[PDB]
Amino acid sequence: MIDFGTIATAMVTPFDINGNIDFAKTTKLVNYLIDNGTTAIVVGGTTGESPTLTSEEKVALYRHVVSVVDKRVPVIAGTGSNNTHASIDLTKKATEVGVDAVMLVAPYYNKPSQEGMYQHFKAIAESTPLPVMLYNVPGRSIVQISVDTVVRLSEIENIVAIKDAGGDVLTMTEIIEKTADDFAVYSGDDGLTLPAMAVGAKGIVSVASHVIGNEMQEMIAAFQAGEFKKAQKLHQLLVRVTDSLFMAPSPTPVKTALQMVGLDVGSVRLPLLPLTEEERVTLQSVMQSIPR
Amino acid sequence: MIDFGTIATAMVTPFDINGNIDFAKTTKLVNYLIDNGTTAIVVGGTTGESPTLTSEEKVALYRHVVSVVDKRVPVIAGTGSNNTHASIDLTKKATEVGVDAVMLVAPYYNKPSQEGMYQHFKAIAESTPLPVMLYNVPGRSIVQISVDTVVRLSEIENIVAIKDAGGDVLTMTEIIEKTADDFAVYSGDDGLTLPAMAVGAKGIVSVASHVIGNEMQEMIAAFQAGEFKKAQKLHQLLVRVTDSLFMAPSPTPVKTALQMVGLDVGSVRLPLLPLTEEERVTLQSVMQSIPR
Amino acid sequence: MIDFGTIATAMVTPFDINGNIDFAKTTKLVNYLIDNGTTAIVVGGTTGESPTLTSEEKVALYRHVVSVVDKRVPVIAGTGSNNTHASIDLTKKATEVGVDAVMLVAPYYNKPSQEGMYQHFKAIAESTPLPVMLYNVPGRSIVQISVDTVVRLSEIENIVAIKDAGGDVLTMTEIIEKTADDFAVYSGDDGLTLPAMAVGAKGIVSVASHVIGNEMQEMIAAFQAGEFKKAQKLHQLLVRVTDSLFMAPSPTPVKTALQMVGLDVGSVRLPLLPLTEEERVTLQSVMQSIPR
Amino acid sequence: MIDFGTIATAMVTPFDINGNIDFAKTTKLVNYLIDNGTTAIVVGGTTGESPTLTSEEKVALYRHVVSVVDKRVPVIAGTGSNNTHASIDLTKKATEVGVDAVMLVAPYYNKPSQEGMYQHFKAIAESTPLPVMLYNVPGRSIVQISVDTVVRLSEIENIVAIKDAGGDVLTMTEIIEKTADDFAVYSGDDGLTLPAMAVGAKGIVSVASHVIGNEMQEMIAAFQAGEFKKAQKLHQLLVRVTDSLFMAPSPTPVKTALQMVGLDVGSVRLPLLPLTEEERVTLQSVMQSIPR
Ligand code: NA
Ligand code: NA
Ligand code: NA
Ligand code: NA
Repeated sequence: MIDFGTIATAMVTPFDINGNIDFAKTTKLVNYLIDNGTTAIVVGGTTGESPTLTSEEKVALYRHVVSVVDKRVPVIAGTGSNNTHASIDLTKKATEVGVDAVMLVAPYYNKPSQEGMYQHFKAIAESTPLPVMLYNVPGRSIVQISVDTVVRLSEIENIVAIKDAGGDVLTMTEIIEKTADDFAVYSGDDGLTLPAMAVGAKGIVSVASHVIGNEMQEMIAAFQAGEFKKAQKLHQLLVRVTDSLFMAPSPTPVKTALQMVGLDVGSVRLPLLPLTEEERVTLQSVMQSIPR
Repeated sequence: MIDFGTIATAMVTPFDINGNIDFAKTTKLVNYLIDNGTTAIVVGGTTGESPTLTSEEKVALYRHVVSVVDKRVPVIAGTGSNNTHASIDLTKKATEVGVDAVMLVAPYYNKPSQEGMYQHFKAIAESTPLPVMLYNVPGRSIVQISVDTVVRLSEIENIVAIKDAGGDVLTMTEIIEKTADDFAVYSGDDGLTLPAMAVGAKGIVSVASHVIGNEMQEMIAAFQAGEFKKAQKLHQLLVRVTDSLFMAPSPTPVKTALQMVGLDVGSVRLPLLPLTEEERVTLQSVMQSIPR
Repeated sequence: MIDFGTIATAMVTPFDINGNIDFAKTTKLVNYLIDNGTTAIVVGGTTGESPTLTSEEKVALYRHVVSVVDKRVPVIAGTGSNNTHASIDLTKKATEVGVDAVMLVAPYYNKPSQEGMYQHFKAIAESTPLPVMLYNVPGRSIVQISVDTVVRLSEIENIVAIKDAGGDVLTMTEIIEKTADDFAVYSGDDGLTLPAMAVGAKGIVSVASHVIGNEMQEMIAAFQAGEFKKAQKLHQLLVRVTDSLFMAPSPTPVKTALQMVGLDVGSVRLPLLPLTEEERVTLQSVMQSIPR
Repeated sequence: MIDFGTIATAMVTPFDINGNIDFAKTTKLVNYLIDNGTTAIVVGGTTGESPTLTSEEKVALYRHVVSVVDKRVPVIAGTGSNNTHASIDLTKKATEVGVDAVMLVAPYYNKPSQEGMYQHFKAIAESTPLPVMLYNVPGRSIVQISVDTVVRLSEIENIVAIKDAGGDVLTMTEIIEKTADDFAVYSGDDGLTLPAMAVGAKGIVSVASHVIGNEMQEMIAAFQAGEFKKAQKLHQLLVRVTDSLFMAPSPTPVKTALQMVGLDVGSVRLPLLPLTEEERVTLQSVMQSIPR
């Protein structure tokens, strides 16, 4: 059974001055994340700006990350969209370039039923030997993958995990209870890392780990040890930092926070925009508040 | 400038048994629409399953419809997605196959800010000489194009209309008030046609016009002639039929309805699914209730 | 069948400098309403601060408004609360002081089921021979009285109307269709007056009629005569004025607006507060924008 | 500093066959709760059907529970309503019958602003020497007590705690952090007990402790010890039992569940209704699945 560990990081896609994928900065960010508590890398997720990458950018980004990671941590490619056939296609291409797993988002915009989503995820899972991580995100796709739906899908052999960004640790709980023990439930919301884990989540698919990966690993280890007060103080920092990373449409704030800590990964592609001066000042304060 | 009339139809995209575009059936549907109360055709919109069409299928569909329509009513291509650069490229290709305008949805899934959407729509609008219709649809894209953003964009000369599927005639009211008279505000919810026109909407971008376009046309004319009891009875029919067309994810029910009235336009692409038998029966009862 | 006409006003309750009911200002306000387009007066509704009136004060206010009105318009007492047996006692007491109807709100806070509300409204309506108006207001009670529950209740002989503050003219449409012709449907949202009447609503239970009741009447008459452009201009005034009356918890803004136009009805009881200076300045500007 | 312990229970109010307060059953319920993990009793809260009790009934219920409890655990009287003046009055009466604290709900139905709530809670807190627990319940009152409002109120000497039934452990986190260490933050949702305590909540104000208080106590002792396997297992039980308790308007399900475990506390007052035979069967099956 593939193990993504306790912190999968949904990596940003570094862009150069022309907005193209900056491959050399990508290498640098990949090694930095692996050195700072990242235990698996989700490439070309929401946070990697999957909406504005082309299919061929995605494939090349996947290829390059696989090569740089060199099997040090699992590489999960965000291949699902709201088009089942295009999702199968991009999943085949990801597999061909050696990724370890695919992450498949709930179809956004076209609002499929539970049965539609069942068939969509079933057909994408069936097209690859790779492990599949479902990605529940009603705050962007509107629909939710219902508990019953996730459970039906978990019975498929290569559907092994869910990244639940639904904000609800009680639906998480119910998924944990109703699926086999080898079905890994991850939080998809940084601030819920600690409470999700309290109820049995395996960990977090993270954005905040770009800047506080080590603190998050410390938090998690403290909690598992029963060191509640130490875990709570770090949870407080996690929640505060997470809030500042979503003051504006993600991933611009985290791309900006990274620039502020010495790791320039470029800007973002339209329709996302650079932070304003005032947004930047607000963010820099929060960044400057992190214990060094 | 351009006049879309009172009923723009968001045409379905007819598919054959294998999901391929059925261009001969598209011909029959276009002519059917134009002779049943449609005054402008929106090709490749949400209802046309734009999410599951490739960019190449979109242009081919735009070209076919332009050619069949033969200038009898305006052809509006659904070229916008949540990717600004891609939207520019598709918009250019639609302009070169001779569409009369483009429609641009609020970017879904990536949750841009008001300023981000301002820049997205301006960039697309400045890439074409064609008239542009904005498409506000928070029930699919989550974000709303705020009134102030709409008004800002309406000051751009080739941004000429909005399809407001926000379900709120008070925001449509405020848009009407705050924009110049040459900016046309359309309802994007069939059931709200009558109350939207009551507050000064130009008309409806319709789904139900695929099966009750003539009743809709009579409704609008009754209203405008001060025949309120007649307008109200047609409105009740319009509301009832629209409800039944949204009992499963659109446009499966309208494609099924079309088949029930002799115009078989095939089925839908994953992640959408055909109606179940139980669903088919409930829909057939509603169709049989339409006064013939 | 009792008739409330086109504009029932949810009258504010004038308070003196100590927060007590001001009987002289109540008289003055009633006479003012009747001369300024109000066809029926809802006394002790939400806008009358029913939550902070004692039971004895409500009945005293009913009694006073009845004597002042002297059968010139129907008097509807807001007797319903979230406690069915208290609502029965208060309804009987209102019946004894000679009101013409009672209005019964969907129970707030305790979240009853559809069947609980059915029984709640049934038992109160049986406690009196007077006409009963239901009041649907999900943005205060959370629950909504479903269409089917409204229909079931409309078959009760003395349940004759509904004030529908659900903000949705399509559910109003559906209530209109499914209930008998002698069941009157009112918008409970001023800005929706015109679009609700477009779909067959009887009129508005209004707040804005305290300051623009004459314009409201002209709008309704313009509309009914098919003078659409005139209706629309006044509709725009209605919406703009209504919005300013809801920028702070109601009814403080409408009480302040009344003071501004020379009819001082005092302030509000805790937990409501007077407008801040900045709020006042902003409301004063909208009030100065009403054409005189 | 008053200490409500980890499980405050919002006690149901036992009624006799006539709907009147059953004082003998209240005694039995109180002694049962105290012997089954309850560390503080909230009397006449939501679950105690505060909306259907008269002011006289509440005071008699408060006085009786005070006598029975006999200082064994703190007695918290649910004296706040949406009327500040009435709340001051009832708070004074509860203080006189010897309760240890009062719980003040966010005003429902009238939708006060943050400053309005601030003045409301401040004026009630000033009127009593007793400790005050705030109660945030936006799922019943619609408005939320903002984090900044709670922080301001926590600075008042006798405002010492909040029952946060907001469903969001991230706002709880922020309240914990921004308030002093002697301000206790309780969850008001049973299913969130563990995740809320993981982030720093002192405990739960519970409904399910009526029928699984011993299991919740065990779950909490396991969690505080750091035995997450036993805690997660009792957490699953708690989530499932809680869900079965809110399948119809509360407290009818927990009153029925009580009867099922042999402590009949009668039925509920309109607008609430007994469970159907069907609901009773479904509930009974969940009650049967609790390891005995
Ligand atoms: Na499991
Ligand atoms: Na305009
Ligand atoms: Na009717
Ligand atoms: Na604190």
